[PDB]
Parts: sequence; structure tokens; C-alpha cells
Amino acid sequence: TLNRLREPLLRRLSELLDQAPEGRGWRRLAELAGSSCLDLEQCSLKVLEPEGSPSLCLLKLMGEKGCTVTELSDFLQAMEHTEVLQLL
Amino acid sequence: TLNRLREPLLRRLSELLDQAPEGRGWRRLAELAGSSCLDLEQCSLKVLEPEGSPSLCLLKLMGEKGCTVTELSDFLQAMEHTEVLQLL
Amino acid sequence: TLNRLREPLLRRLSELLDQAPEGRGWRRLAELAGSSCLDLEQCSLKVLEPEGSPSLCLLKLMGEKGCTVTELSDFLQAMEHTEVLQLL
Amino acid sequence: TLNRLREPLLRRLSELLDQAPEGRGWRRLAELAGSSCLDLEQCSLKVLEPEGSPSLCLLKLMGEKGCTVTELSDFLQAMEHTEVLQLL
Amino acid sequence: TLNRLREPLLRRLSELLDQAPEGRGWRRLAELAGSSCLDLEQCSLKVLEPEGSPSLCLLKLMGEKGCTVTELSDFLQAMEHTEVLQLL
Amino acid sequence: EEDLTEVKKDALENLRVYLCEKIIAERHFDHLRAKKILSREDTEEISCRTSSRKRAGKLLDYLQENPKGLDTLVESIRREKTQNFLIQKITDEVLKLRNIKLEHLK
Amino acid sequence: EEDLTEVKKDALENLRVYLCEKIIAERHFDHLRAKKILSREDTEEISCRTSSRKRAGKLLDYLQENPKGLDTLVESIRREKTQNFLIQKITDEVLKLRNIKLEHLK
Amino acid sequence: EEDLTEVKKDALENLRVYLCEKIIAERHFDHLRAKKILSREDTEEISCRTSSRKRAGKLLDYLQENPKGLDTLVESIRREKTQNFLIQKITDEVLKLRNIKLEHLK
Amino acid sequence: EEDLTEVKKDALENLRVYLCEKIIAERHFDHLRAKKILSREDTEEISCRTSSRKRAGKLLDYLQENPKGLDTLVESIRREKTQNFLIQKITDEVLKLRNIKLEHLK
Amino acid sequence: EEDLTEVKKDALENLRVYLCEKIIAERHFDHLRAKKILSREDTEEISCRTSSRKRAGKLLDYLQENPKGLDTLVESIRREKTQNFLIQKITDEVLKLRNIKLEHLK
Amino acid sequence: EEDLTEVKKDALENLRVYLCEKIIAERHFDHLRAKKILSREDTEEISCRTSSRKRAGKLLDYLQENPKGLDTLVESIRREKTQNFLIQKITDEVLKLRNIKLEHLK
Amino acid sequence: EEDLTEVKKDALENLRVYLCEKIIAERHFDHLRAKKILSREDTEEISCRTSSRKRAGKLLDYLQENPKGLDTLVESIRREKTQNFLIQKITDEVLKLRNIKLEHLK
Repeated sequence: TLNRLREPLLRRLSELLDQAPEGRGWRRLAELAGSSCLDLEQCSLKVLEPEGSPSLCLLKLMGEKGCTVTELSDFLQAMEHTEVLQLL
Repeated sequence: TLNRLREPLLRRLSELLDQAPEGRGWRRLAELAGSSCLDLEQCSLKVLEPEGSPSLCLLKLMGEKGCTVTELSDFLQAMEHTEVLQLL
Repeated sequence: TLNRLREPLLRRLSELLDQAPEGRGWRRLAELAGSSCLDLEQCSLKVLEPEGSPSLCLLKLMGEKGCTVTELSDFLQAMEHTEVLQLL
Repeated sequence: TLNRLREPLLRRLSELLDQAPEGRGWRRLAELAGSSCLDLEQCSLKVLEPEGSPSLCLLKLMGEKGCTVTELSDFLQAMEHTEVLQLL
Repeated sequence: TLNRLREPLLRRLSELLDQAPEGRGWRRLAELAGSSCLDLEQCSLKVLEPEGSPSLCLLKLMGEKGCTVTELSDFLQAMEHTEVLQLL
Repeated sequence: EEDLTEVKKDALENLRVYLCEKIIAERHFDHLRAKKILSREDTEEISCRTSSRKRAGKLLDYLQENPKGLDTLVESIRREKTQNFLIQKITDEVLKLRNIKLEHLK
Repeated sequence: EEDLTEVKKDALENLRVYLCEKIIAERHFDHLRAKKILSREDTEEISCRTSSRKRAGKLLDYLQENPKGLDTLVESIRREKTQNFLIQKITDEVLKLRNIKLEHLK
Repeated sequence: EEDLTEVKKDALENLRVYLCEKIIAERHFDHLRAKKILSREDTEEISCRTSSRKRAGKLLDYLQENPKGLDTLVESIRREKTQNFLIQKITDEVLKLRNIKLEHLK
Repeated sequence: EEDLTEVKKDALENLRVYLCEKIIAERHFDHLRAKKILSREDTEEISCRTSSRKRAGKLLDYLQENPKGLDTLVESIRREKTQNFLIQKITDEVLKLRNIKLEHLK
Repeated sequence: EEDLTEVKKDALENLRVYLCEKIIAERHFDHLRAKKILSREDTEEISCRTSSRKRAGKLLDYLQENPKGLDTLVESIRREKTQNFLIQKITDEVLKLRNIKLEHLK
Repeated sequence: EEDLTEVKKDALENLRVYLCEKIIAERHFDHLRAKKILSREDTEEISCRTSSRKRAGKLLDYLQENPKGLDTLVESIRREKTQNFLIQKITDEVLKLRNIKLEHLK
Repeated sequence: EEDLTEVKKDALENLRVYLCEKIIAERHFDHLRAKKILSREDTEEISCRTSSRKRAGKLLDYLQENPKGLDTLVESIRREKTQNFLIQKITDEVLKLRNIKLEHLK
């Protein structure tokens, strides 16, 4: 399975997830609020690189292991991250 | 048998039992003052968890093994824990 | 329990307790002369703030843990702090 | 046969026999000075318990096997334990 | 047994025993010059307290274990501590 | 709350001198199960000193830093040998935690 | 009072040199009954040293830490062999406890 | 009032000779936490002199100028070691501040 | 951007007092792997001082200057021993970096 | 009177050279019980020097500053080993205090 | 891939406390067959310590470093004695390897 | 006179090299009777070193500090084994004391 969301418009999603002054962020995004461990560390390690986007790792991995099409939208709404719904 | 005491109002009972500066507490509650051993240790082990309530373990177990309906009230009075009687 | 003494007239009490050139002061007020430790340190730490009133901390805490209504008056008389009785 | 000596005032007898810095004590009390063996060991074993009174065992057993009413008093006098006679 | 010597006038006795520049003091008082060990250490430990009177411990203990009424006076005379006899 | 670690370190520090009693199983307890979180080299460092009491001291010194010292408690259950009164100890241990937790609630 | 453990440890320490007499049943007494509270590995550790007297020494060293050393007394009763004068010993043992308890009353 | 800084400097100056007692933790207290406001080079400058008492003297000399010296008090709380009577000290410290503040009210 | 070096130095400085917890592996961590970028003489200089805590302090002092301090993180992964909660630490570490990077974006 | 601290420091200073006799239990006495008021790092600092006599010297150097040095006396009671004549010592200790207190009364 | 050595070391480390059960054949298993890859002096070093459990511990300590520890598995087959449930163990062993290999595939 | 302790320490120091002869009963003499005044941990410390002669050296090093070293003499009487010429030794011992006492009378 591959999400294959539009990459130029995927950048907005990653940026919005990264700039998360709210205590909820990519980590709580990973907790799923109702639910595979070492790969989380490998995604976290991709912060040292200049173009480091942990959201990119957590979405490309989530693009696989289940074609998340609007399935993540419900949980994102549960995360009060309505700006995603306000945008897409 | 299940005590099935109201859970939202059960929290008050557990909190009152936990905050017991008196030397008598959940242990002496378990002694029954006039009266099944390893399970006590398992209940005690549930202190390490952030929401650790040994009283919760000692009441859910006491909810079974005898539907303690006001039966514990007499012994609680014997324990000078009249605040339970002052509340319920 | 909450003392709920009139806040605008509570300021006079705190000021009178603070301006205590007598060797007896808020500390000896805490000793009770006849009678719960770390909280004393936390109340003492509230001196660094510009509007620092250790008496405020020692009374809001004493407002709880027993609704001190004129109960503190007897001990205050024992403290020779009759100016409180001369005022209230 | 049962001695049935007053239990609240029997405690004084047991305490007086126990606190016996004199080399004569409950053992020499058992020797009778002029006179049934394993039971002595069982009475001695009751020292490990927190409320351990070997005198209690040696008197409850002596309460039976002969209703010792002042019969023990003569031998106690022979034991120079006149404090019993000074008390009872 | 309780000596029950007048406490306000007992303070003079304790002070006189404490201020003993003579090599003979409360220790030699305890030796009795002609005559029960750990309790001596416990009495000695009561020096760290601000109102520490080892004589107080050695007299309250000596007040019990024998109602010393002028019995200590003879030994005190033997101790050349005639100031006690000069006072009481 | 990511704060019960602090109360756990405080509990271990307060219970420091109860180590000597039954944790003379220094080689016995941790050097097999606790190797899930300890180091091989740490075992040699512990075994270096020959006080047989200070040894457990440095064992607990290492244990304090690790956030999940409850493994020791787990290990305590496994060996039934001291358990029966290590139960006492763990109850002792448990009791201590209770006290500290109360003070955290203030 | 949760304090008679202390007096029991003191009693064992005071009676230390009476171990050599009849507790030369080191392999004999504890390594079967006391396995209810001891360790298998502890048995091998005890059996390591070949003094036949120091051996009982480390046996009692292990026993001191455990709060319920009265098991030994229980074991003493079971084997009737030394019992008759182990009775003496246990009376000896009992006597010691009595003395210490008196001093606790002060 | 942007004036409690002045009373704080005065309080430190008045309490100058109480530094020697427990602030012999010069390397111990500030050189880790106070690096949030101090300099690395300042640490070396402090460590230069070998009086072990003058050292704390220059530490407090640096601290006086900084408006927010309360960090030291904060650090005092963190290490529970001297705390129990550093509490005394901080109460001491606190007491001093109280006095000075009263004089500011005139 | 040749500027993430600065944020890395700032992150290390902010996390300074978390060194004491698990980087007591001073001899343990760097003196083998970090010899790819450190000096032999630097190892002796680190080993000179006997505080066992200040030692890690000067280790990190040396590490700060080097632009590629991420090697330490790499070394953290290698030894699985503290890793499980050094993971915590590295997550801790990672978290810090995230925060600082956000502030760089302003 | 908040002045018996001074007489206690003076008593320790006067009794300085009686430390060498029985306080060679430096690692033995304080590094477990006194950790209620001492520092972990202080233990390493004490253990640094290898005189085995100067070591107790710096132990008492640390103890002098703390107002409540009576803990040492408390620890002296706990270990019954030297106690019997540490009793002598504590009586010695006690005696010293008595003398100084008298001079305070003038 | 010249990487299954790493997963094998990890598997042995994870299965560490299952050594005590049936590898009490320390003198029995390796000191004859494993002499194809071990040292004579290593045998004496293993036989030095008298824990009878720690002994197998250092045996496996030596085995971990050698890349081809599968020889032990081979030896396990040879002696049919424990085999029947050493089969269990080897299945146990095999199972562990499977798990780790899966995690390597990620 | 509370001064015969000093002459006793001097006597032990003078008789130092007569320890090697018959006090090779280091494990034998003190580690049972002298436990009335020694420490358990002290026994392990003595047993640490493997010179079998230096061992008695540190035994006497510990004994020197304790004011009542006559216990050793008492222990010497108990074991009749070396006694017959330990009598010689104790007479030797006694003789030494006599000499020193004379010099104290001057």
C-alpha cells in the first residue's frame, strides 16, 4: 500500500505537523490515542540532517503499512489539529 | 459476586483510603482486625503505575469473593475511619 | 475548609504580620507555641516575588487544613499581637 | 482442675516471674525444689511469640494437673520470691 | 518508688552537680564509690539537647529504682560535695 | 507524570541502609536478569571491590540512575528464596513508595 | 513489635561460639529443611570451604539476615538425634532469648 | 519595582561571611546549573585560585552583578544534600531578605 | 545551512545537567569509539581528575567544540546497555533539538 | 540558643586527634547512613586520597560545617562493633561537650 | 551477510537466564567437544570458580565472542541425554533466533 | 590510670614480629570469639589478602586501636592447642608488658 499523496502539497502537511507548539505533536500522532517501536527511533534520528522531517518519516511509513486515505483525518480531528481539515 | 459500587463515587473511597496518615490504612483494612496472600502482593505491586491505587485492587478483589454491601462499613467503623460514614 | 476572610481587609492582616519588628513573627506564628514542614519552605520561598507575602501563604494554607475562625485569634493574643485584636 | 486465678491480676504474677534477675526463675520454679518433660519444652518454645510468657504456660499447665491454690505459695516462699507474698 | 523532690528546688541540685570543676562529678556520683550500664549511656546522650541535664537523668532514674531519701546524702558527703549539705 | 522516577530515586536513597540485609545476593540477583539493562563491563566493575557490602552499594549506585529500577523488584519476585521476607522487603519497599507518593500529593 | 528480629540477631551473635559443638550437622540440618527459605546456590557456596567449622560459620552468617531464623529451631526439633541435648542447646538458645528480651524491657 | 535587585545585592553583601560554611560546593553547585547564565571561561577563572575559600568568594563576586541571583537559591533546592540545613541557610537567606525589605519600606 | 552546528552547541549547553545521570560511562563511551575524532592525550587529560562527575563535564567540554558531536549519539546507539533509556535520553536529546530548531525558524 | 552549634564545632576541633583511633571506619560509618545529609560526590572525593588516615580527616572536615553533626553520634550507636568502646569514645565525646558547655556558661 | 553473527550474540544475551537450567553440564558439554575452538587454559579458568552456576556464566561469556557459537548447538545434539528437552531448549533456542531475524528484516 | 592502654599498644608494636609464628591461626582465633568486638565486614577485609602472613598483620592492625586487646589473650587461653607454648607466648606476652610497665614507673 502507498498513500501517494501529492508530494508538493505533502510538504505543507509535514510543515504543519512539525511546527506544533501544542504539546501534542508527531509523538502523540504516533500514539494514535488508542494504539513498530525501533522504526520510531529510526524516524526520530532523521532530525540531524539539514532537511530533517520526522513527519516525513512517520508519513511515508504510515503511507505503507496501510493506505491511510482520510483514515488519519479522523484521528487528526481527534488531535484538535483542525488546521489540516481547514486546509485539506 | 460484584459490588458494582458507583465508579465515579468509588474514586472518593479509594482516595480517602490512600490518603491515610493514620497508621491504620489499606494493610490494616486487609487484616480485617479479626481475619488470599499472594494476591495481596500483586495488589501491592500496582503502586509503580502512575494511576496506582492499591485500594482499587483491594476493593475490586473484595467486590468479588463476597458482595461486600455495607459489610465493609461495619469494619470501617471499627477502623475509626468514620469519614467514610460521614460521606457514605 | 476555607477561611474566606475578606480579602481587602485581609491585606491589613498580612501587612501587620509582615511588619513585625518583634522577634516573634510569622515563624513563631507557625510554631503555634504549642505545636507540614516542606510547605513551610515553599511559603518562605515566596519572598523573591515583588508582591511577596509569606503571611499570605501561611494564611491561605491555614485557611485550609482547618477553617481558622477566631481560632487563630486566641493564639495571636498569646503572641502579644494585640493590634490584631485592636483592629479585628 | 482449674486454678481460675483472676486473669488481670494473673498478669502481675507472670510479669514478676519473668523479670527474675535471680538465678532462680521459672526453671527452678519447675524443679519444685523437691520434684511432664516434653511439655516443658513446648512451654519454653512459647518465647518466640511477641506476647511470649513462659510463666503463662507453666501456670496454665499448673492450673490443671492439680488445682494449685496457695499450694504454689509455700514453694514460692521456699524460693525466696516473697514479693508474691508481699503482693498476694 | 519516686523521690518526688521539689522540682523548683531540684533545679539547684542539678545545677550544682553539673557545675563540678572537681574531677569528681556525675560520673563518680554514678560509681557510688562502692558500687544499669546502657541506661548510663542514654542519660549521657541527653547533653546534645539545649536544656541538657545529665544530672536530671541520673536523678530521675535514681528517684526510681529506690526512693533515695537522704540515702544519696551520705554518699554526697562521702563525695566532699558538702555544698549540698550546706544547702539541703 | 514523568515524575515518579524522582520519587523512586528518593525512595531508594531513603532505604539505602537496608541493602546490607538481603541484597548480599549482588552476584546472585542482578548479574543475570539485570543484564537486560546493565553492562557486562559494569559487572566486572562491581565484582572488583572485595567488601561484599560496598559491592551492593555500587550496585545500587548504578541502579539509581536508570529510570526503570522496578526491574530489581521484578527480579526479587523471581528467586523465591529471599522472596518470603524479601516480600517483607518488597512490602517494606512498597511501603516506602507509598509514603513518598503521599508527600508528592501535598 | 517488628523489633524482636533485632533481639534475635543479637542472640545469635552472642551465641556464635556454641555453633562448633553440635551444628557440625551443616550438611545435615539445613540443606534439606531450610531449602524452604534458602537457595540451592547457597548450599554449594556453603559446601565450598573445607574447614568443617567455618562451614557452619557461613551457614549462620546467611541465617542471621533472614528475619525468621526460628526455622532452625524448628529443624532442631525434627531430628531427635542431637535434640535431647540440642534441647539443652535450644534451652540454652531459649535462655539467651529470655535474657535479651529482659534488657529490651529496660 | 526594579529596586529589589539593590536589596538583593545588599543582602548578599551582608551575608558574605556565611559563604565559607556550605558553599565550599563551589565546583559542585554553580559550575553545572549556573552555566545557564555564567560563562565557561568564568568557570576556569574561578578554578584558578587554590584557596578553596577565596574561590567561593569570587564566585559570589560574579553572582552579585547579575540581577537574577535567585538562581543560586534554586540550585540550593536541587541538591538535597546540604538542603536540609541549606534550608536553614535559605531560611537564613530568606530571613535576611525580609529584614532588608522592611528597611526599604521605612 | 552551516548553522545547525550552533543550535547543536546550544542544545548541549541547555542539556548540560543531564550528563550526570547516565554519561558516567565517560571511560566507557567515548574513549574507544570517539577516538576516531578525539586525541589520545585528551583521554589522559579527562582521566586526570577524580570527581567522576566533573570528568564527564570536561568530556562534554571537548565535545562542544567539534562540529560533529552527533557521533556521541551514534555511540549511544551502539551500547545497548543504557540505550533502552538512553533512548529516552536520545529522545530527550532529540526533543531538545526539535525545540531549538523551531526557535531558529522564528 | 542557636549557639550550641558553635560549641559542637569547637568540641570536634579539640577532639581532632582522636579520629585516627576508631574512625578508620570512614568507608564504614558515614558512606551509608550519613548519605541522608552528605553527597554522593562527596563520597568519591573522600575515597580519592589513599592515606587511610587523612581520609577520615576530610570526612570530619565535611562534618564540621553541617550544623547537625550529632548524626555521627547516632551512627556510632548503630554499629555495635566499636560501640562498646566507641561508647568510651562517645562518653569521651560526651565529656568534651560537657566541658565546653560549662565554659559557655562562664 | 556477515551480520547474523550480531543477531546470534543478541539471541544469546536475551536467553542468558535459561543457562542455569540444563547447562549445568559445564564440565560436561564443552570441555571435550568445544576444545576444537576453546583453549586448555580457558578450561582451567572456567573450573576455577565454585558457584556451579557462575561457571556456566563465564562459559557463555567466552562463547559470545566467538563468531561460530553454533558449535554449542551441535554439541547439544550429540549428548542425547538433555537432548529430548534440550531439543525443547534448542527449539527454544531456535525460536529466539527466528524472532531476532524477523526484527532484522524490519 | 587510663594509661595502661598506651603501654599495651607499645607492647604489641614491640612484639610485632612474633605474630608470624603461631598467629597463623588468623581465621582460627579471632573470627569467632573476637566477633564480640570486631565487625563482620572486618573479617572479609582480613580474608581478602592472600599472603597468609600479612593477613595476621592487618588483624593486629585492627586489634591495636581497640583499648581492650586483652580479649586476644583470653582467646589464647581458650584453644588449648597452641596454648602450651602460646603459654610461652603469653608468658612472652606477659613478660613484655612487665618490662614496659617498669619503664612507665621510671
